[PDB]
Amino acid sequence: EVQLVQSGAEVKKPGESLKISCKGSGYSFTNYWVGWVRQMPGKGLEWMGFIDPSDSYTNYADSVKGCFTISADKSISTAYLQMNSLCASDTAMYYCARELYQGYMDTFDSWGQGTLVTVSSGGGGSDIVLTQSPATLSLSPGERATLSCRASQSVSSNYLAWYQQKPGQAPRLLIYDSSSRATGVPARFSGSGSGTDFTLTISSLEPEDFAVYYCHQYSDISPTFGQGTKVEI
Amino acid sequence: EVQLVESGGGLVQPCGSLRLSCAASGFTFRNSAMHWVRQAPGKGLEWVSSIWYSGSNTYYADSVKGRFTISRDNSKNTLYLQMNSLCAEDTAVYYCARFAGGWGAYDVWGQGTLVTVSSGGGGSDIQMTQSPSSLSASVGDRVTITCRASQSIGLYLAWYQQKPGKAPKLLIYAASSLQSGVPSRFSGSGSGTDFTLTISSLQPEDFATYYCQQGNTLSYTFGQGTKVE
Amino acid sequence: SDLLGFKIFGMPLPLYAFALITLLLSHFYNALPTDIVGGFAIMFIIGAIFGEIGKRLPIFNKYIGGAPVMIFLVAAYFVYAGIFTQKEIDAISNVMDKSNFLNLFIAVLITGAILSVNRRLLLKSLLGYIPTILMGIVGASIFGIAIGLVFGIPVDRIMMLYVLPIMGGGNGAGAVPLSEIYHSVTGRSREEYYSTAIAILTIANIFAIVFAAVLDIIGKKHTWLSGEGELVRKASFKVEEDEKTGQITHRETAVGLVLSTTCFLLAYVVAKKILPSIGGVAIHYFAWMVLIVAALNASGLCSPEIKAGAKRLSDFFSKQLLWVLMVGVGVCYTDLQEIINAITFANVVIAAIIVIGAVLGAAIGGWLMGFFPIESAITAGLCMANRGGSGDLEVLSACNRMNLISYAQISSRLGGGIVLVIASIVFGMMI
Amino acid sequence: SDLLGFKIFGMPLPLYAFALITLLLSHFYNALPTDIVGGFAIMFIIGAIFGEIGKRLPIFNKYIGGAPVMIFLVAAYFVYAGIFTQKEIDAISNVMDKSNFLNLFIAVLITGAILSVNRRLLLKSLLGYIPTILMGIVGASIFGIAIGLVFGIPVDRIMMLYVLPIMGGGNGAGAVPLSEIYHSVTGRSREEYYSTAIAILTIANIFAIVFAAVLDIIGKKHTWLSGEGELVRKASFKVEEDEKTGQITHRETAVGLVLSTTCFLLAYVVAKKILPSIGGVAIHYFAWMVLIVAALNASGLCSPEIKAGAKRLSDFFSKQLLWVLMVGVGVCYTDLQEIINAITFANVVIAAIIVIGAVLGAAIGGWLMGFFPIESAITAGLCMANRGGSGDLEVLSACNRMNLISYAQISSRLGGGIVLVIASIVFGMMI
Amino acid sequence: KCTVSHEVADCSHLKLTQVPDDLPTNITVLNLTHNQLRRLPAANFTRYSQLTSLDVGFNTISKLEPELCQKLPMLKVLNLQHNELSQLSDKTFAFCTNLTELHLMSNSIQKIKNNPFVKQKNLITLDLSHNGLSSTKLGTQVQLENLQELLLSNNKIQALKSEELDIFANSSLKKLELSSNQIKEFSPGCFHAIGRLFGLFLNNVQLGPSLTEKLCLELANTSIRNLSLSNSQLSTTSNTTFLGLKWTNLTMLDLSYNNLNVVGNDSFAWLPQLEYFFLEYNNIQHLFSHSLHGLFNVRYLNLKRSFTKQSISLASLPKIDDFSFQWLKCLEHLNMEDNDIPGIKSNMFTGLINLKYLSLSNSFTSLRTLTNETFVSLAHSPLHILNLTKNKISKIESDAFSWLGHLEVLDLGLNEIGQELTGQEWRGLENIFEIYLSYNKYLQLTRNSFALVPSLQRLMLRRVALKNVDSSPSPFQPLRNLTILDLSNNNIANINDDMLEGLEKLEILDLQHNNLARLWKHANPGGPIYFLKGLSHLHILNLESNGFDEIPVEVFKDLFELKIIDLGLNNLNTLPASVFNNQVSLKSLNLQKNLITSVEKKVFGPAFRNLTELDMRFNPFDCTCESIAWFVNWINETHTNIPELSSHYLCNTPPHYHGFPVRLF
Ligand SMILES: *[C@@H]1O[C@H](CO)[C@@H](O)[C@H](O)[C@H]1NC(C)=O
Ligand SMILES: *[C@@H]1O[C@H](CO)[C@@H](O)[C@H](O)[C@H]1NC(C)=O
Ligand SMILES: *[C@@H]1O[C@H](CO)[C@@H](O)[C@H](O)[C@H]1NC(C)=O
Ligand SMILES: *[C@@H]1O[C@H](CO)[C@@H](O)[C@H](O)[C@H]1NC(C)=O
Repeated sequence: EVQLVQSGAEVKKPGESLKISCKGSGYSFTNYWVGWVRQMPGKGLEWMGFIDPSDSYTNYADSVKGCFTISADKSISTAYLQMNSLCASDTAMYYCARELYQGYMDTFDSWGQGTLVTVSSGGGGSDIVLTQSPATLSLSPGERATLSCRASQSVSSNYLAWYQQKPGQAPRLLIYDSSSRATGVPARFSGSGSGTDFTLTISSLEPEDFAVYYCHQYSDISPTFGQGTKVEI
Repeated sequence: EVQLVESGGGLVQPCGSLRLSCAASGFTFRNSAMHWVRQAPGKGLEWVSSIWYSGSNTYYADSVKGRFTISRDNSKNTLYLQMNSLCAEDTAVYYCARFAGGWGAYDVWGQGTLVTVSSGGGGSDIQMTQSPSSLSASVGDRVTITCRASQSIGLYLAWYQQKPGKAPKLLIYAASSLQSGVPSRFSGSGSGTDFTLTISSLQPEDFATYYCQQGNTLSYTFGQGTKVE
Repeated sequence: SDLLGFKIFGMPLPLYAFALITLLLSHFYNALPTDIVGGFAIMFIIGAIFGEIGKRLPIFNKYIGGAPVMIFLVAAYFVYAGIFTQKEIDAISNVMDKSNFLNLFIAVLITGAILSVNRRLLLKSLLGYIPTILMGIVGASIFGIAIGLVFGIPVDRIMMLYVLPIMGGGNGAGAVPLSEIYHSVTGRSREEYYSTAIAILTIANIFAIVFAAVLDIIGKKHTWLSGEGELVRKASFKVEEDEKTGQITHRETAVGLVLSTTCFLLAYVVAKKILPSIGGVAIHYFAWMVLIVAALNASGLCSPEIKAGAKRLSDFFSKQLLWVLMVGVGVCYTDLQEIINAITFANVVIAAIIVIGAVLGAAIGGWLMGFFPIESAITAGLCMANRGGSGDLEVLSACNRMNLISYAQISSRLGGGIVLVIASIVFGMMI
Repeated sequence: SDLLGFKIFGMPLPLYAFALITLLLSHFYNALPTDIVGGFAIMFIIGAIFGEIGKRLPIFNKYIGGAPVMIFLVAAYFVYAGIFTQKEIDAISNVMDKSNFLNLFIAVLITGAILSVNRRLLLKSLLGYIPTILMGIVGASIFGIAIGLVFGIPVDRIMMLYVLPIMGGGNGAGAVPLSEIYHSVTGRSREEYYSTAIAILTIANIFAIVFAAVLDIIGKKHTWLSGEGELVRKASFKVEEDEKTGQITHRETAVGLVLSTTCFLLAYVVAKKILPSIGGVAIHYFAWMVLIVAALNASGLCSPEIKAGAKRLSDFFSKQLLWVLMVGVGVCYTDLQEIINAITFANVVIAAIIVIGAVLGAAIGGWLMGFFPIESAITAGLCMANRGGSGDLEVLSACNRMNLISYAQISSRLGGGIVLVIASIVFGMMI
Repeated sequence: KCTVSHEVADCSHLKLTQVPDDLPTNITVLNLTHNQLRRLPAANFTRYSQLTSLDVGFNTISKLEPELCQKLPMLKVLNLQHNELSQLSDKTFAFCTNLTELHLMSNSIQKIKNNPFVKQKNLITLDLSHNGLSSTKLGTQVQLENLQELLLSNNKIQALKSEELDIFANSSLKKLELSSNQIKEFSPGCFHAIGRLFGLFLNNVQLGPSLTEKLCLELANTSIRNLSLSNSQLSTTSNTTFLGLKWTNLTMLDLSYNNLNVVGNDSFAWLPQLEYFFLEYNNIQHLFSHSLHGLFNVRYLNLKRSFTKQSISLASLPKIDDFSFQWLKCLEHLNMEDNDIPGIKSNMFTGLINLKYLSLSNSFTSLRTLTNETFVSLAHSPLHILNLTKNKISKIESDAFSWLGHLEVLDLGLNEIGQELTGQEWRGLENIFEIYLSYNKYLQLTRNSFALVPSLQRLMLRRVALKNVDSSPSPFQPLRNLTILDLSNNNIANINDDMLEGLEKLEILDLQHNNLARLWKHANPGGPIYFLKGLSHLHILNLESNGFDEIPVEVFKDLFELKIIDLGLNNLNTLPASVFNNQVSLKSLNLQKNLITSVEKKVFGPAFRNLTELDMRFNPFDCTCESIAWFVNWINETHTNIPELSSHYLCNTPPHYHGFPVRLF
C-alpha cells in the first residue's frame, strides 16, 4: 500500500551537483524515518544515512556528509538526497526506503523503485592517443634498446618528445623534437621517425640508463603523454 | 632553471578543495607558457592544464574540465592550480613544467607534490560477512545461509531479499527469526555472533540474491554481498 | 714561409696561437658556454687550422676539394673518435641544429644569388632545369639497376633501397618520408629501412663530394665542358644588361639580411599553413624560398643598391663563414659511426656507380638542352644525390661554385618531391 | 610621392609593407620557426618600424635616446598588453637566452670598442688620462652617496643602481652588461636593475647635455681653469705618428668575430675555472673579457688592419643590429612599472648630483695630471656620463669643441669596460 | 592422572585397571571416572591411606573390598557409576563411618541390608536413580535420622506404602525426592509413619486434581515446608484441592509447568504463611478477585508466562480482575516476565505494601503509552526496582511515574520510545539511581530534560538516536552524581564542549560506535572539541570504532585516574607525543585493528610503565630497526600481559619482513 516513488535515471558529468527526489505516498510520512541506500553495480548494499521528516533531523553515516546531503519537506511529502559534487565511483543504484522500527530494530519496510545515477566523463575529443608498444624491456648493460611509440593519427610537424624518468624523480627531457637531442643527453640516445610512428633507440645501454621512458606529443592544444616503457636489467 | 612545487599535498577528503603553487626561480617565469602534469602512482604521466603568459589561453584536460582552474601571478613568479571537487581518481604527484615550444618540450620540471585524496576509512560499521557465498542451487532444495557478525549484534539482524533487477523492497525478518507480513516457508535463527537463514524449499520466484543488516547501531551495515540463489 | 709572417685565416701565427691556446684551455678545463657565442669560437678555430692545413696538403688541395673537404672529414673523425667533449658537441649542435644557423646560411645564400640576376633571365633558366633533373634521375636509376644485376641484387631491392634514398632530398625530407611511404605501402618494418637508407645516403654524399672535386678538375682541364659560373650556355648573355649601382654602406647589407630572414619567414608560413602540398606533392619551404625571392626580384620592389648589398652579404657568408659551417656540418649532420658499421664493398660500389650514373645523365641532359655539362652535373646531378641542404653546401663548396646555390636548392627540394612521388608509384608497382 | 620613397631601415616603403605583410601573416596563421631565422624575421620588422618612429620624433630622438628607447619601450608594452602570440615570445626568448645572441652582441661591442683604440693612444692614456677617468668615477660615487644619504636611499642601492649605469656606455654596452653582471653576481632579478637603470641613464644624459653648455659658459667667464679646446696643458705633443691601414677586406671583419668569441671564450674559462675569485670576491667574465682584450691590444699582436677590422664589425652590430637587440631587451628585460616608478623628482635630482660629482672629480684629476680642468671635466666625466657613442658627438656639439673627439671616444669606449670591471667588483663587494 | 598437589588427584578417561601409586602419600581426594578396573589394590591405596574422596565412574566391579574400607574409615563420599551389583554387605558401610555421601547411578540395585547404618547413619543424602524399585524397604527398624535427602528419581515405583517408611518414622528428612516416578495411589498413614519431612518433591509425575486432593489429606499434621510439584497435569484447582493443608505450615510451593487453567476463589486460604510461591508456564485464562485470597505471608511470587497466550481468533484475552493482589500484604518480589496481559487496569496492584521489586518485562501485549494514572495502583508501595523492558511503549506522558516515590532503578530500555524528553516526565521521582533507556527509537533532548531527577547515578542511552544532544546547555548538566554514562552505538555526529561539565563523579564513560571523527580533526572549524575536560574521576573510557585518526595532545589533561582506555577499531596512524603524561595510573590499553605502524616511547612514554594488559592485535606494523626494534625490546623484558602477542601481532610494511611476528625484530 505504501508507495515510495523516485525520479528517473540521470547521466551527468563529474564535478556537478544532482538532486534525487523520493516521494512517499500511502502513509503519514511525518513520523516514519526515510533512509538512503546506495548500491554500486554488482556490489552489495551500502548505507548512506537517514532523515527524520518530522523536523528534518539528519544522521549521515561514515563521512557521507562531506559529499552528500539529505533534506526533506512536510507538504510535498518528499525526501531529497543531493550530491554536492558528483564524480566517478558514484555510479550506483540509489534507493530510498521507509524505516519502520518493527521487532525492536529498524527495518526498511518498503523501498523505492530506485534511481540509476551513472556519471560519465564523456571524453571522446579525438585526442591523439599514444601507445608505446613494448610494455617492458629486460636487457643486459651492453646492447640496444629500440623502444617505440605509435600515434592515433598524424603528429603534425613531428612534435614529439621522449622523457626519461628515474624512480622517485621528476622526468628528464631526452629528445625534445622528434630527432633533436637535448642539451645534456649523451650521443647514444637518438629518436627518429615521423607521421604516426616513432622510435627511440639507445645505441648501447648503461647502468644508469635503466628507467621508464614516456612518449609525449604536443602538436595540438591537448598534449598527450604515453603509457610508459620500462627498461630493466 | 629550478622549480619547486612545494604546496598543497597531504590528505584531503573527497569533494574538497585544494590549491597548489610553484615558485619558479632562475629563469624568466613570465614569457614562459606553464603546464601542470600529474602522475597517478604507478601509472604514466597525464597532462592536466596549460596557460600562456599573461593568462591569455587556459586549456584543461577533458578529465578535469570545469573542476580545476589554472592561474598565474607573474609579479610573484608563481603558478597557481586551483582544484575543486576532488575525488579518488585525482590523486597523484603534480609536477609543474615549463613548455618552451619547439626548443625543448618540457625543459624544466618542478619537484612535484603528492596529493592524496581519499576517505579516512571511517570504520564505524560492524563488519558483516556471508561466509559460504554459494550460488544457484537446484529447485526444492534446503538452502542454508550464514551471516557472520564481527561483534555481538544480538537478536537485531534483518534479512533482505533482492530481485536481480528490482528493488530489494522485501523485508523478510523483522527481528532475527520472525517473518514479516508477506512471506512464508522461510526459517531463520541465531543470536550473538552468527545467524542462519533457511528456506524450506526453493521456488522459481525465490531464485535471487539476499542480504543481512545489523540494527545494533544507528550506522547500519548490510552484508558485503550474499548468496546469489 | 717565415714562422711569424705566415697568415692563418688572415691571422698571424702569434695571434692564432693565442686563439688556439684559448681553445685548448676550454677543452682541458671542460669549460664552454653551450650557445652561439661559445660555439662559434670552437668552429672558427678548428675550421681555420684545418682549412689552412687542407689547402696545403699536396694531393688534397685540388683533387679532393681542399679546405672544406678537409674540415668536413676532420670534424667527422673528431666526433667519431670522441675527441670533442660533450660540451663541445652540445655547443656546435646548438649553433647548427637548435638555432638553425644552417638555415640562415642557406637563406642568405639563396637571397644573394636570386636577387643578383637580370629579371628577364629567370623563367627561361628554370624551364629547362626540371627535365635535366628528371632524366638525371633516369640515368642514375639505369646505372643502379645495372650494378644491381652485376651483384645479383634484384632490381626491386635496388630501387627501394639504393636509387631512391640517394636521389632523395636527404635525412629531413627524403629518407624519413621514404621510410613512412615504405612502411605504409609494403607494411614491413620502418626503422629497419631507415637505418640502412641513411647509411647509403651518407656514403653517396661522400662520393658526391669526391666526384664534385674531380669534375672541377675536369672543367679546369677542358674549357669547353664547363662554363665557369653560370650554368646556362650564355649564348643569350651577349646583351649583358646592367644598371648602375651607387655606393652601398653597411645599411644595405643589413637590409639584405632582413630580406633573407623575412622571405624565409614567408616561405615557412606558406609551406606550413597556406599551401602545404601542391597536388599530392609535399613542398619544402626552401622551394617557396626560391619562388618568393624570384617574385620579389621580378616585382622590382628592391632598388639596385639593395641587390648589391644582398650580394655583398652573400659574399661575406660564402667566403668567410664557410669553414665554420663545414665544421658544423661535419659535427652534426654526418655520423661516421653508422657509415663505419655499414661499410662494405657492395655498398661502396653501388653508391659510386649510382652517383656516376647520375652525373652522366645530368651531363647528357644539360649539353643536349643548352647547359654546360659540368655546371649541369654539379647541380641537378650531384646536388640531387647528396644529403639535403648540407649536401648541396658541401658539394658546391668543393667545386668552388656557390653561384649555383639557388639551382642546387631547386634541384634538391624539387627532386625530393619528385622522388617521393616516384616512390609512392614504384613501391606499389614493384610490390 | 613621399609615400613611395620614404625609407624605413633603409628600405623603400612598399618593400617594408611586404615585410610587414609577412609578419602579419605569420602572426595570423601562428606559424613561426622559433629559432634564429624566425626570431630575426620578427625582431627586424618590429625594430625597424618602431625605431623609425622613435627617430623621426622632434624632442624624443634628440633627448630621450631615439630608436633604442622607443623600440624597447614599445616591445615591453606589447608584452605587457599580451599582444604577442606565445610563439613570438618563445622566438625572442630563444634568440636571446637559449641561443644567447645577447652574449655574442655584448662580446662584439666590447672587443670592437677596446681593440679599436690605437695602441700608442692606449699606452699614453694609461699614464695620466685613465687616472682622470677613475677619479671622475670616484668623485661621482661620493657625491651620489652623499645625496643618497640625504634622501635616505641605501648606500648599496645608490652605488649599484645609479652611479654605475650613469658612468656607462649606455643601453648598448653599459646597461645591459651591467644587468647581466648584477643577475649573475648578486642573484636577484635583472629586470628590476635594467628597468630602473635605463631611466637614470637617460636623465643623466639630459643633464650632461645641459652641463656641457654650462661648462662652456663657465670657461668663457674664467680663464685660469679654462682652455681653448686643448685637453693637455703646456705640452707641445709636437708629432704623433699613426700607422696607416692598408685596406679592410671581408676577411679582417671576419677576424673581428674570431677575436670577439675567442676573447669571450678565454674570459669564460678564466672566470669559471681558473680564477673564480681573485680575492674573496667573484669576478664576472665580462670584466675578464675587458681585461683580456685590453691586454691583447697592448701586446700588439693584432695588425693595424685587424684593429680597424674589428671596429668595422662593431659598427655593423652597434648601428644595424642594435634594433634587433633592443626588441629582445624590451621583451626579456624591461618592466614598465619599474620604469614609471623610476621617473621621479628624487631620481632626477640624484642623477644631476651624480653628474656634478663626475664633473668635479674629472676636473680635479685633470688638474692634478696637467690637463686644463674645463676640457678635462667634459672629456673625462661628461663623455663618460652619456649613452656611449651616441652621446659623445651630441655633448661635444653642445660645446664648441670637436678637437677632443678622440679623447671622447677613448672615454666612452674604454671607460665602458673600466666601469664593467669596477661594477663587477662593487656587486661582489657590497653584496 | 596427577593433579597439582592440593591434596587432590583427578583421573578421567585414562581407562586404567591399576591405580598410579606415585600419587603423594598425604593427598586425600581421588576420582576415577571414565575408567575401568577389576580389583582395588589396597597397597597403593595404603600409601595415601587418607582419602576423603574416592570416586569411580564407568566401571563394573562385583563388590568393593571391605579391607579397603577397613584401611579407609576416613572415606567421606562414595560415587558409583555403571556398576550393576544388587546387594552389598553392610560391613563396608559400618567400617566407613566417615562416609557421608553415597551415590547410586546406573546400577539397577534391588536389595539392601536391614541394618547397614548402625553407625554410618551419618550420610546426609541417599540417591537411587536409574534403578527399578516398587517399594522403599531400606531398613526394618528406625535408624538413619541424620539422613536428610532421599532421592528416588528414575524409578518404577507406582504406590507408596506406610510400612515401607518405618525406618524414617524417627528419621527426619530435609527433602524426599519422588519425581520422575509415577505414583497412582498413596496408602493412608504413609506420611504419618515417617519423621519430619521438611521437603517432598513430586515432579514429572501423573497426579492430577483428583489424586492431589487425596494427597492434601495425606499431608495433614506433617512438618512439611518444601512442597514442590511440576507437570502434575493440574488442570484447575478447587477449594478442596488444598483443604487438608491447613493442618501444616508450608513455606514454599511450586506449581510450575502444570499448565493450570483456572484457580477457584480462595483456593489458597489454607496456607496462612507461604514465603515462596511458584506459578510459571501455566495456561491460566482468568484470575478472580478472591482467587488469591489468604496469602498473608508471601515474600516471592513468580508469574513468568503464567497466562494463556493471546489468540485474537479465539479472543482469549487473559484478564486480571482488579484487587486480585490486594491480599498480598507482605509480597516483595512479583515477576511477570513474558506475559500477555491486555493492559493495566486502574487497581491491579492496589493493597500491595511491602512490594520491593516488580518486573513487567514483556508482560503486556498492548501497552502503547503511559498516562497520568497508569501506575496509580502503585501509589502505596516502596517499589525500588521497576522493569518495563520489551513492552513496545510508544510514548511517555508527563507525570506518568509521579506515583513512584521510592523508585530507584527504572528500566525503560528495549522498547519503542519516540518522544521529546520534556523533563516533566520524571517529576515524581526522588531517589532514582539508574535509568535504562537503551535500544529505543529516538529521544529529543532539551536543556531541562533531566532537571527533575538530579539523584541519578546511571544513565544508559545505548542505540537510542539522541536528537539535539549538541545543545549549548548540556542536557546532562543538572545531573551531578552521575557515575556511569553510556552513549554507545548512537552514531552521534557533533558534540558541544559543554556536554560534560561539572560531572566530577563520572567514573565510566562509553562512546563506542559514534561518528566523532570530525571533532578531533585538526582542520575542524573552531579547533578540536575537548569534551573530556574536568573529568577527574573517569576510570573507564571507551572510544571504540569512531573513525578517529588524530588525537589532540591535550584531550587527556584531566584524566588523572583513567584506569582503562580503549581506542580500538579506529584509524589511528600517528598519535602525537606527550598524550598520556597526565595518565599517571593506567592499567589497560586497547588499540586493536587501528592503522598504527610505529611504537615508540616518545608517544607511549608513561603509558607502558605499569600496565596490566595491552592489546594491538592487528596493525600494519613497519618492522624496521627504526621503529619496532625498540618495542621488541620492551616486549621481551616487560611483564604486562600481551594476549596473542605472537600469532596476531604481525608486521607487513617491510615486504621482506611481511607476515613476520613482531617478536622477530
Ligand atoms: C604433601 O605432599 C607433597 C608431595 O611430596 C609435598 O610437596 C607437600 O609439601 C606435602 N604437604 C605438606 C603439608 O607437607
Ligand atoms: C469452596 O468449595 C467447597 C466445596 O466443598 C464449597 O463448599 C465452598 O462453598 C466453596 N467456597 C467458596 C465458593 O467460597
Ligand atoms: C506451624 O506448623 C508446625 C507444624 O505442625 C507447628 O509445629 C507450628 O507450631 C506451627 N506454627 C504456629 C505458629 O502454630
Ligand atoms: C490526567 O492527566 C491530565 C493531563 O494534564 C492532568 O491534568 C490530570 O491531573 C491527570 N489526572 C490524574 C488523576 O493524574
